[PDB]
Amino acid sequence: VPSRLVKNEHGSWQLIVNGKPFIMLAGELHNSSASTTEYLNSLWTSLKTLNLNTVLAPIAWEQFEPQEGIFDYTLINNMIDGARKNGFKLSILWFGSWKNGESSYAPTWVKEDTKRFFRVKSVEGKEIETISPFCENAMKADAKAFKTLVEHIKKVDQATGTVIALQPENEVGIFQGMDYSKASLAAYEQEVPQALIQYMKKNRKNLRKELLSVWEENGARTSGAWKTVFGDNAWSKSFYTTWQYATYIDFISAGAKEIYPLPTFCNCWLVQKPDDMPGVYPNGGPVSRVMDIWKAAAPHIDVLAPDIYLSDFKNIVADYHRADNPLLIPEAVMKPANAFWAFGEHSALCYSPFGIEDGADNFVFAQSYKVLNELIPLISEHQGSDRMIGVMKMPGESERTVTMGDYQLCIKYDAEDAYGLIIQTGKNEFVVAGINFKVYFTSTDKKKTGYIKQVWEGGYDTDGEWKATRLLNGDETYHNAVLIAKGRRTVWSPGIYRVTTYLR
Amino acid sequence: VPSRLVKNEHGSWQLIVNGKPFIMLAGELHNSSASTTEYLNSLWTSLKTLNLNTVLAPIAWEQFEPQEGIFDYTLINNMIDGARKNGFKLSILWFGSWKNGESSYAPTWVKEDTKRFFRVKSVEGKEIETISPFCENAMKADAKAFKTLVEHIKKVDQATGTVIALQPENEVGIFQGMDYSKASLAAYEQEVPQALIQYMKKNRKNLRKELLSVWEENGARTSGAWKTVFGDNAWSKSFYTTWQYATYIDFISAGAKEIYPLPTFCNCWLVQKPDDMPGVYPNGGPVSRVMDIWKAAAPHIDVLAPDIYLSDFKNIVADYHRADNPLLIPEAVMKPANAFWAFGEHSALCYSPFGIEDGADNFVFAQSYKVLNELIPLISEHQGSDRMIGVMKMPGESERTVTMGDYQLCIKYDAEDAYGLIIQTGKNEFVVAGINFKVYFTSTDKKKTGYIKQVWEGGYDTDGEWKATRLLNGDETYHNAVLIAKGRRTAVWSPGIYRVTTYLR
Amino acid sequence: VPSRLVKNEHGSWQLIVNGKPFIMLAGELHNSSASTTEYLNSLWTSLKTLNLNTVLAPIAWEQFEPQEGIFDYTLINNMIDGARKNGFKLSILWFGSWKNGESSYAPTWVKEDTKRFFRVKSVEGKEIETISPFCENAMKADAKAFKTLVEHIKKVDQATGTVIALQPENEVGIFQGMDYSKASLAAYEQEVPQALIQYMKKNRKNLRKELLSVWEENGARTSGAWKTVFGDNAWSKSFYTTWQYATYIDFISAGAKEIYPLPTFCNCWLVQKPDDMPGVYPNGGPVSRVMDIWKAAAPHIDVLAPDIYLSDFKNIVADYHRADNPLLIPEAVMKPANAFWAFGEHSALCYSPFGIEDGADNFVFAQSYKVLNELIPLISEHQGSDRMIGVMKMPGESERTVTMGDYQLCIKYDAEDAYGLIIQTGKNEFVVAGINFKVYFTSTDKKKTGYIKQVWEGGYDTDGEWKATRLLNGDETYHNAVLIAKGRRTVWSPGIYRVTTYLR
Amino acid sequence: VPSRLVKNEHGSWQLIVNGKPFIMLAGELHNSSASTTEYLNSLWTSLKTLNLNTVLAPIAWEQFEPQEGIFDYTLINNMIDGARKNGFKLSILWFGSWKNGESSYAPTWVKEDTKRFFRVKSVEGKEIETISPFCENAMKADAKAFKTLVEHIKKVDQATGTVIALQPENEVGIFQGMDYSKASLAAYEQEVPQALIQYMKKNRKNLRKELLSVWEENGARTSGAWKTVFGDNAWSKSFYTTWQYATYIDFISAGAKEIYPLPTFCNCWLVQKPDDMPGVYPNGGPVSRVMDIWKAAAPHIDVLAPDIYLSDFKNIVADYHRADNPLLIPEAVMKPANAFWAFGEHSALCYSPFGIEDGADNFVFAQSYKVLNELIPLISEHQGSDRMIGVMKMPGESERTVTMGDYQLCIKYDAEDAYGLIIQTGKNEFVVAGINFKVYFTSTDKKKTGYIKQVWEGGYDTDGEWKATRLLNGDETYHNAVLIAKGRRTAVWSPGIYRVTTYLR
Ligand SMILES: CO[C@@H]1O[C@H](CO)[C@H](O)[C@H](O)[C@H]1O
Ligand SMILES: CO[C@@H]1O[C@H](CO)[C@H](O)[C@H](O)[C@H]1O
Repeated sequence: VPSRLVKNEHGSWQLIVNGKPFIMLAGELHNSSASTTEYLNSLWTSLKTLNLNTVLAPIAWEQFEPQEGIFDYTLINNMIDGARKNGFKLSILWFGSWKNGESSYAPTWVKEDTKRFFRVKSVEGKEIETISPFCENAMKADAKAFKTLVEHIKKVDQATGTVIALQPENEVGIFQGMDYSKASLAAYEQEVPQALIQYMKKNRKNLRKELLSVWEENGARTSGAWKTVFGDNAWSKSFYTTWQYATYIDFISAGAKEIYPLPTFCNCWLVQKPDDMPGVYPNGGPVSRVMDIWKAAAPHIDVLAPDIYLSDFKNIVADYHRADNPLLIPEAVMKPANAFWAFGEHSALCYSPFGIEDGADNFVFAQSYKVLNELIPLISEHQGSDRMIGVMKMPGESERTVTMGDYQLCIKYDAEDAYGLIIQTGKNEFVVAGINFKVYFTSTDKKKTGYIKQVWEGGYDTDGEWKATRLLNGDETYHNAVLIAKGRRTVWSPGIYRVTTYLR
Repeated sequence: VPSRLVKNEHGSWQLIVNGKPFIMLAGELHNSSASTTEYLNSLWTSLKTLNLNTVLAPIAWEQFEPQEGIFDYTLINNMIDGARKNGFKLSILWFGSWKNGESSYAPTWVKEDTKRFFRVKSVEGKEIETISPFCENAMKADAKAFKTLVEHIKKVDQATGTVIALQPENEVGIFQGMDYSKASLAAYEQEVPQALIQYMKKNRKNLRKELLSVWEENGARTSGAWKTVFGDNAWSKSFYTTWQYATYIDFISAGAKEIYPLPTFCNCWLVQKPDDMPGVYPNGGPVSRVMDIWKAAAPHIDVLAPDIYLSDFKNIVADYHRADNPLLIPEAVMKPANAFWAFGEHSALCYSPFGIEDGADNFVFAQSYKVLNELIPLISEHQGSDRMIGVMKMPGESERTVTMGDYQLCIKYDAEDAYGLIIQTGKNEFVVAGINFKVYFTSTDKKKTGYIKQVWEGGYDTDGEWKATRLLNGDETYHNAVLIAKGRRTAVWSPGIYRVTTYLR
Repeated sequence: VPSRLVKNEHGSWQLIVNGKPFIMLAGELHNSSASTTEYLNSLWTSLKTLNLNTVLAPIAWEQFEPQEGIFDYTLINNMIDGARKNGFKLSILWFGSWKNGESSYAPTWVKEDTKRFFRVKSVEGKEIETISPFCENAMKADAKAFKTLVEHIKKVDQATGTVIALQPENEVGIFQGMDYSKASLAAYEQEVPQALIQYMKKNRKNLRKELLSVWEENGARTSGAWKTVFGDNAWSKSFYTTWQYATYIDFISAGAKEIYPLPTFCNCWLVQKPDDMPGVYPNGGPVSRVMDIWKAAAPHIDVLAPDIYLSDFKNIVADYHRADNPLLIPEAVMKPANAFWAFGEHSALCYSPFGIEDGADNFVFAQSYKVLNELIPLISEHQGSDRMIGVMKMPGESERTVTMGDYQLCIKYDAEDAYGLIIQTGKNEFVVAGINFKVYFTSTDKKKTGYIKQVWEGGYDTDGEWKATRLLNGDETYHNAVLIAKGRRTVWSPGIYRVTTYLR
Repeated sequence: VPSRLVKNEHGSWQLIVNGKPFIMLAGELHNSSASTTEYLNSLWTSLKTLNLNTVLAPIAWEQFEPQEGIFDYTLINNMIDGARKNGFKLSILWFGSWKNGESSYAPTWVKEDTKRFFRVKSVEGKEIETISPFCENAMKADAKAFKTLVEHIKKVDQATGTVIALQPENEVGIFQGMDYSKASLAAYEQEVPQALIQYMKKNRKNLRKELLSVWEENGARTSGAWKTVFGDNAWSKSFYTTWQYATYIDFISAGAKEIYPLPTFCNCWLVQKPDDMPGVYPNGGPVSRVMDIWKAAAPHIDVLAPDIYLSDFKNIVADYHRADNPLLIPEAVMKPANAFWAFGEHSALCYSPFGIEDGADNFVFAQSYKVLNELIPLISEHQGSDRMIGVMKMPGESERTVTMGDYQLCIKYDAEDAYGLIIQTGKNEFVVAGINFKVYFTSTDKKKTGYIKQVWEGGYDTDGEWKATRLLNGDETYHNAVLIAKGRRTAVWSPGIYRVTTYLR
């Protein structure tokens, strides 16, 4: 296959594409934006101005399988064609059974057969516009459509590998404590799957404290029905709902993996506020609180990916990034600092603003992606090392201090909007990328004096070669007292600086 | 003739032009804008940017017959020529005896002979710059010129049918309780015409209350003079005055109908405020109050057409639209909402901003006519049906609910400027056009659940074929919970067209 | 001669240029703008945008005769060349002995010899930078150079007639009660010239009150010395000073008139405020108060021309326009209303904003001159008749009524900037030009009703033929209740309207 | 050599370049702007828009000698090439041992050997990022590199003379009362050099009060150690530190002078506030207070050059301009007034805004340089004479009166931004350049009346010939009552040039 996840020396998962480490400098289209060839083709030139390397775009089951057994390849065909013509990779979004909790993208022949494909019921007994995750018939229909899609992708793309990742469904779950369908209620009375029990026992010291505390509160039992093992409460309800989602979607993914395995991720509508109970957000989705349940249930799903529109970016990304879960953000705000923090601090696979086609005039973002592209080789090389960090000022922070081998780095912010990344490339050498901050280098060991030796501003050409534009000294470095990450000038955007240091 | 009104199966009057249903997406020029070939010709390109299909433009008697029996075809010729070259149909306004009550467009030779063509007199006795509607000499001279104009149009236009309608005179009436000319004072004493009596008897249940009440108050008599049948008051004065105008102009139209019958309408300066008495507005004009009088008196006038510049649009158009009177608005404000309301709610024949050449920079208006043009086939097919409605928010309204077959539609407004139309094209299919509203779809039968099935955005190509630009879903329909008529986007927004399918479960 | 003043049938003086009535739609250059060929030549395209037919431009003695007996024809020749090439007539301003009272344009060799060309002396005995009008040497040297200039103009322009008028000196006079030079003091003691006395006797009825009153206060004597005849005061001082200036300058003009007679005018710095005594303004210059002295002393000067920069435009022009003195305004503000008033109300020969080259972006002014040009034939034909008026609103006015044959015209203003002119061209026909006013037509005879019959908007083409652009009616004339002079549209400027009227 | 300092008849030092007097209408690049060929080459077109005749740009030892004995001529070669292609002369800044006090441009191989190239030590005893001026190894290595640079310049530029001046180091000195290195402390105990005693003896009447008063307070001794001759205090510490810097840098210049002598200047960071003690500003630098020490110690340095960023411009330039020290300003604000004052009042060799490449859209400054270029021959001819003054208004001044032979010039300002220069070219002739002032000419001798005779506005063509654009008179001169220096117009305004003839009567 031409896209794969491989763990490196530092234990970081890396995307390897056409043989090389690859980071998704991405954007996701608006939902409806891949729904005709003409609309989508109107967007490519805009997207190129933002220096994307990857576009996240949906295929909708309703359009792909408009009658059961009849498949329409027009949209996937034209999407791959356009991506190729414009220099983009694709992550394909599969709007099948569920998109933002609901089943609005299910085919007309699925919506109209509520007997074959039964709906979630509310606590009031109302059927809603959401297929039950307890509907086996819907699992199989969706699984067959998705497998057919991926078979086709293999058939037209196995060599070029334009398509580098798959997202089955979109923000799954219910806005309810549980499904009140008959199958849902019976499933709630069933034995906890041993797969979950075994996973927990094994990974206890590492479990989410949301799972652990409920399990332990009820005696950390290794058998029994859901209400025995996890109590009769909102949490046991969320846990068997999430199991069911993860199990249904795993089946969908397995069918594809069997024929053409690509990096596969499921995305979540975040727990918006800390007190929110399951059902305020989609109950069933891969939010961090149930990461363990998803991992135990869905081994054919590679990454649980947060959709981040909230300002608390640093805490959110640390919450979702685990040793078994690389940071992959398929939906975010169009804020360059977020990208630098994800890639630099957490070795992210993907950063993707939602509704990217709308932000074509965002020069600073475009230039930021340009700088990140220059740095992909160096970022890739240091993924997972303690020699790479992000830089992003949040309100009310004034400075950050870190150790890097022989040196202490004191990062001070010159504006609210200050961001970048720092890589130690050598005992006495650093690459600093970004804008509106300064870095002071001193000696860890206080029996020595550490100082900047020399600073060059530059960038990497299309060959990947470093080309210095200036040797920054004098006013530009306060006589080598400090690195000033002023940025590249046209308006200001992130710059790249090579700093050599010395001890004496 | 290449233009005619035909009633369809729902009872609605349609304009058939060159053998196809036609709706006037119109504009009327300022009054003096067709007075030379050069000035008119300077406007065509401006008008084209507005996506007009029809231009309303005057021929003035003073220019058409500058000396008695001498006719100048220069202006009508070049008007037709320009419309053809720029893709417009024409409705011709005839500024003859009267324009805005007065006779400023009568030929020099008519103005100068106050013996042959006597004037209205005021209550203090002064002759005003208005030819009396009791002056038979004026009626015949006007009729002969109008007839001469229409013969010419036939002669140069019978095969092409650039000209699709005629408006004899413009906003007729006097700013007086009555004319005080000796001939007027005599007329008022005369017997009420049996045509009026018989009309009232036969059409009683549909009569205006302003006429029925006065008739009824004076004993609903079936003979007698004006003052006997209608009392001695301002209303009987308005009635015999209105009868007079309708009679005079009917003759002018009939001469034209005899040789080249075109759809013909007369237009009114509205009763401007609800208490206004005849004379505050032109007394004699076809305001809704005297609609039955005009109908009884002028069978050669097809349509009485309101000139709407007031903000109370919905009430006004509902007042003028009757079984026997299609909605045709030759003068209006340049407001896209108004057009959508007239065409969608009332199946109108015409919507026409006055002074249209001034609005060439109104992109939202332009794109509104663009969308309406795409919809003419569909509008025309649903005229008079309960399966077509307008949408237009007015201040202080928040939402409208209607039933369409198996579905309830709740229309909710997302801004003050919200307008469009809705057409049910199938048991489970709707076309919704417009901007700044939302439509919630539910089952009429409470035992079932109705939902949106699928939503497409698009438009009709030049071949008249539907082309979807998107399948709107997810964010764009709140996951099929609602239709969002956000509009077509250039940001600036103008009306969009959405095809919505629904289902029951 | 290609230019001459000729009294028409109504007693109005007209300029006949190349055998046709001509009206100067003029502007005057800044003082230093014709001092080189290059600087003047840079202006002509600007001037053309303003639709001038005439430029007022100086020739400076200092440059024309830089050494005595040596004449430099460069500036005059290039000026005429440029005018011809750009479609302009010229009125030549002679900056000789005096310009704004002073002698700053006298040649170096005149300035440097205060023995030969003695200066004015102040009451304190200081010699000022003004040559004395009692210095005959200066008079003869000025006259000789001026004659040399006009002779040259004849030799290069007699057939073409680019030059249509001359202005000897500029705003002459002293900022003193009298000149205190020896010659001035002796001149004051002398007998009143018999030419003055006889002028006053013959024209007594029509004399300026300012001259009559002083004469009559002292016995209306027909002989005696200046202080005998006019008493010992500021006025007698002003009179003999004014007599001196007009005599000196009459000699200069006479020399030119002898070989090549052109319409000749002297311009004044106005009495700025009503109380102002002679010498607050240049004492000697042709202000209206001393118009009779100038007329008596200077028959070779055709017109006395006010320079009008003050806002009391209408009273000022009325004060200068007399039966023996056509209105000619060589210096003014760039206000189109003033032009329309001068030409329409007072049959003026010339309207000329000062510093015209500054005004090249004045669209409204330029279009005003376009309209006046279209109107020149019609204006010409009605000069001095009671069938032509101007229209100009001043603050605090709002309507003018006038009678014209059978009709009363009520002119009502729709804005503060309201101006134009009205010509009755027939018993029942009028041409109205202008902007921001309305005209109501009624019958003078109350037994009749007068009304507008028909209105056309239009203009005159380059052949002088009327071309209508619209028949205005309906909204555009309130159904013939009124003529609306709305203007030509692009921003609005004066329009031209033909109105027929009728009586019933 | 194609660039030389030479004293004229009025005792003024002039720069003679390619046989002709030359004034630097200059600008200095940002520090890092000459660090690659690509970055510098991106600037030339911009620099041309400002009408510079000279660029000040650095060469950095760290790049010129990247390893000891290995020399990289890329940057100097490219700089000379670009200067030639764009019509500029160069003054080369040597960022060697010190730049703004510190050793940040010293080679990596100098930085890393603190044994061979020992550092300044603080009073606390810390070694700082500054090479001690008491380090002979450092002096020798800097000297060797500097000579290599200049030998190369000779080798590629001896005929053309693009390079017209040299600045060794940049704003040298320590932010300390003294260096606490062992060498420094022991040099403080040494005998005052006789070269300094002798200078102070010979030049006593012309000494800086700052040096003289301290010498005299300790008994004006002609022998002893620093603390003997100058006391034990901050000043004797400043004196010997300054001696050391000037001595070190003189050695550096001498090596260049011996193979290819060019006008050489050292620049100083100014005493920023009058109370400031040595060390607040760089202690060692050629500030005016220690001008005598620098002259005595460094005969191979031609000029001491102030870097002027402060608003008190007139006082500062007067402070630095002495008979033995022409005014040369390598670093200044981009203010045209400062240029006119420097060149006009003080016959300056050079005016140079710092960060010049940032200033490319400064039209008025570009036009001022255009006018100064036009005037260079006339400025050159009157350098040092009392027939040439500058004009510059400072806040809270309103007029300046000067005597010029037979006339008195009253200069009155019409705006806050009023500047230029005045030359008497003849007994009765002046050239006035500038903007926003007026000049009144009267007679010195009150028994005569002096007046303007004629005024011409104009300029000098590419051949150096005067061409009048106007004879100014009437309103333009208030009838020759005054010269109005209105400026050249474009309305945006910049300096004009006016020729005024006067006369006495
Ligand atoms: C309507 O979109 C959804 O909004 C939610 C908050 O209400 C979350 O942000 C989800 O990620 C997003 O897909
Ligand atoms: C002056 O125009 C007229 O104005 C009236 C109100 O005054 C009505 O609006 C008429 O319809 C309109 O034609």
